[PDB]
Amino acid sequence: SDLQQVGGASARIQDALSTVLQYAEDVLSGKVSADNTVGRFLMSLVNQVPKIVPDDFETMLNSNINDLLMVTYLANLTQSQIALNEKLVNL
Amino acid sequence: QWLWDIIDEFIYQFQSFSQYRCKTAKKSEEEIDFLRSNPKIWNVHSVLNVLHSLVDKSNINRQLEVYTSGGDPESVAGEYGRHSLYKMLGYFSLVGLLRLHSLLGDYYQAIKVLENIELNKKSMYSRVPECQVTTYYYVGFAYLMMRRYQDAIRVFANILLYIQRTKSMFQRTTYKYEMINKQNEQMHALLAIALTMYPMRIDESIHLQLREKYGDKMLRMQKGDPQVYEELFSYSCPKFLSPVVPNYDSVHPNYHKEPFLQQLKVFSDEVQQQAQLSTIRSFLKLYTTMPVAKLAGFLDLTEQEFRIQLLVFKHKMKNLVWTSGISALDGEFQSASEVDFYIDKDMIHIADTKVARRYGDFFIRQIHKFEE
Amino acid sequence: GGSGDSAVKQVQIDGLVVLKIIKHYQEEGQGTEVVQGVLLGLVVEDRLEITNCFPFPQHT
Amino acid sequence: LTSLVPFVDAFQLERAIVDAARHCDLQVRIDHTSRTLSFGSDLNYATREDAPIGPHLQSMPSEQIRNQLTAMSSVLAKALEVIKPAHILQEKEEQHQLAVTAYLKNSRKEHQRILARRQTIEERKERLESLNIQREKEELEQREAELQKVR
Amino acid sequence: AMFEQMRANVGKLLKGIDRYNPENLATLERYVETQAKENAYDLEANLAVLKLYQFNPAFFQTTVTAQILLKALTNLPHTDFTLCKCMIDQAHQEERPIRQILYLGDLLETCHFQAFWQALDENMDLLEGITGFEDSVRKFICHVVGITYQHIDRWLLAEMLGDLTDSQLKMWMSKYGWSADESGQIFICSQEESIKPKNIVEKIDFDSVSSIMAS
Amino acid sequence: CKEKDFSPEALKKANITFEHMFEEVPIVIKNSHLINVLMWELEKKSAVADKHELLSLASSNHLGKNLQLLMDRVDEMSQDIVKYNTYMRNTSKQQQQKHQYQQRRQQENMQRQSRGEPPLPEEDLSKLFKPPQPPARMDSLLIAGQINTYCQNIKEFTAQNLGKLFMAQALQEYNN
Repeated sequence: SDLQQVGGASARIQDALSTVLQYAEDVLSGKVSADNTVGRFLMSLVNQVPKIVPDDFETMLNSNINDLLMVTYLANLTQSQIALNEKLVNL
Repeated sequence: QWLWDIIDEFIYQFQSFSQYRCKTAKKSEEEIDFLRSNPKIWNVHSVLNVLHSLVDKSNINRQLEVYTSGGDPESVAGEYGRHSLYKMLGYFSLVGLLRLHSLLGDYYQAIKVLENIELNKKSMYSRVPECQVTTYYYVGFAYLMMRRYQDAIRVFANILLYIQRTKSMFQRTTYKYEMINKQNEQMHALLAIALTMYPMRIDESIHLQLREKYGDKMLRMQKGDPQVYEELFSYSCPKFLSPVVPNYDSVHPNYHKEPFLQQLKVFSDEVQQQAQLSTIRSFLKLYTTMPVAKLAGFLDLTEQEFRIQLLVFKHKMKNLVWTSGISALDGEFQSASEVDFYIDKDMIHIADTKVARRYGDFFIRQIHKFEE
Repeated sequence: GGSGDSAVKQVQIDGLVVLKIIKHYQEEGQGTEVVQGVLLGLVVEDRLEITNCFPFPQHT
Repeated sequence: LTSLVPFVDAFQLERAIVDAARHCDLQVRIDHTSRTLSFGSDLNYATREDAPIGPHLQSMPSEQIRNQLTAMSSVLAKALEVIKPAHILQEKEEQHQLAVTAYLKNSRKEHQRILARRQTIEERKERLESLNIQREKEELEQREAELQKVR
Repeated sequence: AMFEQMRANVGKLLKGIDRYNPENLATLERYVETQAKENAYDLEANLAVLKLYQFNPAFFQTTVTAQILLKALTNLPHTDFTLCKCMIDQAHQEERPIRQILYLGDLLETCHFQAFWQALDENMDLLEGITGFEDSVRKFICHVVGITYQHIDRWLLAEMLGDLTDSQLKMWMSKYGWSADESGQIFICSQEESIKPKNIVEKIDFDSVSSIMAS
Repeated sequence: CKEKDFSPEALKKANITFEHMFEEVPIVIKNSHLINVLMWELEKKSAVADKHELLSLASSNHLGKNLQLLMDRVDEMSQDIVKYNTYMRNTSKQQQQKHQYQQRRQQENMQRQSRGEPPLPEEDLSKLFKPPQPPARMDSLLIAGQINTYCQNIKEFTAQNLGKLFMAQALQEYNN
């Protein structure tokens, strides 16, 4: 959970830099080392996430939501049934 | 004897206890603060709002079964014993709601329900799960009398589930518990058949044993059998106008039968049309867009012979459950196919098993509290 | 604040202790439950400040 | 693939194709009736594509996604523009180069404070709390002679 | 011009104790006839009168009871005719005009409007005393066509309306915003107005479930 | 003490009912000024020799891509759950095969003989009620059984949240 805020923190300076790198060439003559590097640096991210934009990927993902949440659901069920043997033998 | 004197022993104790709470709940916070402070058991003077009311719900129609027309006791019940408890300042605890549950207990026996817009509006006191079970019990019948059963299907599932978390521990119901379990079973079996194929809401409260039994009944009443509706009505016919119990079945008086007929004639005129409504919608909408030959494929199935095939189907389209259309140039009956979803019943029980962990963690640490 | 039952305080492990643990982390014993040492601390305010610890080399 | 793989057999080829995949070496859809063979991306990406968790091919695989990919790609590949081409971290971590240096000026004050304090602790914890381990060894001797009195 | 005048004395009557003993069949029962003359409506005023006929079957009238019944039929599909069945005994359900209008109410709520207007006595004494009953039936005729229908034939709507050909057909075509459609129809609704899926789009189930379980 | 013992000192020790998990203390919370120079190693990587700090950030992006971070743990968990629970239940059944399933027939043998002869022993009355091998609660296996199955729920609560925080982030960061 703390990695998510760290993942949002590295996200923030990326947007804080590269939107100024938009502004760099948009003022006079910036985005020189950022024209075809930061255009590639963002491409190094979007090759990882998001996948290009497939909807069957999201349908796989929403399945993989409903897969691992069902794993989380039965983890919550085995959370109880472990105790239901544990707590009955401690009456 | 052994009943009628004890009826009058109860009612005179009831109409006296109708008076002791009518006087000392309006201006006084003095006997109330006496009742909050010196008795530590909060139960007993909230028992009397349910113990004395439930047997008053018995004993009033016990005399009203004999005193059929020109009858005393419901006027003795509602106007003097119940409405005196109804319109007051609240006993600021679980008494002030249960005085309305005393009133709505006879405002349900009286079939005169419209004030369910009022009974929950002045019920701005905290809806405790002790009263919330009796809330969705009583209030859901007005939705069952609203003929909008797609909203009534969800209310009776709450009170039948009994994972609505009540625990009291001083015989609070009182002396009658599985009657509530069996009536809401029949009220939800009433709602199981009436809308299926759309529920798919018969799964949580009704368990899989009665899902098979009443669901096979749900097939047959929709496949045509009136024996299910005979089971659905006759098991439920006292369950709309029960006192809790009648007096004594006999042959000589004509009296007892006369409100027994009043229980029969009311709720058969409503649901028998719904038994025909369950037959009209019964066929699965196999395909959304029918041609005329497959319109006549379903006009065959709607009603044939012969005359009045289109107009009977017109009557059977217009039952709120067939949103359809004729393409008169194309010859293309364009209708609906409404279908539903199943799998989402794991999002509710994910916290219930987080409770089933915690509820197992609770009492055994309470056992560990008594052996610490 | 950090007491348990009548003799025990909490532990305070600074990072200079931690690095010597991750010299013998899950190596020199990977699928082998190396008891990676005994926590040599000192009893100070509310906390058992570990100062240095030594990895016990079981015959791994 | 029958032609593009010039194996000696075709039936024992396609069986050995499954004899990989039946024993979880890759993802195939071979008993399609018209004899196709798809793979999928990702769509099977748990173990069976890997043979069994470790590949035998070279790193021609594509970007697949598992647990905490999207979080940790937000960690690195979003910071991939943050460390090197930026000045926004360079102004922040040169600040942190000085923000430590304020604590490092305090660290030299702590290089004399631990010199003042924990040197005294170095001698006292060598003696005082070492007696408290020896107190646990002396109280055990105390309970032995006490038990040797009322029997 | 009579509804809101006698509404308050009725509204005080219905929300007190004034409705379990048959002594209030002279403020409410004329107010049922007030519902008749004006095509405005109160239900418990009808329903209390019915309770005073059920609890003591010695006061049971015919006109006001059918004025309860016909103002039940004007406000369909509310449960007023339901609450009509809730009190009237079956021996009281067989008296003119209680029995006939309960038979009219069988043909209205089940949408037998062909069978309604044919088996309706085309002019009957209390149909006109309830003002707008001709309107509110043909409202409730074209009500169920509004929710549960797409496209109708030119005959087929006036067939639902009853004993009409084209003129008052258009008085229930140009009233509810209905055009004509080509060869030969009335644009009741669109073709997309039929399916209307209510529960297909579910399983967005992450955010509520993980948040009660993250800790 | 000592210790947790198997058939004796397990009914006795669990009627006192000592806890099974207790006091996992909070460990590192403060700048204790042993910190000093590793703080000063942080500012340098921070600074212009910053190639080693991004490599630890590079250790994030590949920890999430291809490892069965949930599944291989859960498969070790489902291994540990299907084994250690049933053995406690094989403990719980075998004790109830002895606590009562013996004593349902032990008293049945005892009550049948009219509980003794007056002029003589009471021979078999002394012979009957021989105690079974678990008579009480088996609360040496059961305590660490109560520990390690609770430790399985920690691995569950690990596998629950680590599931969520990606099922958030994938549904999050794909969605643009």
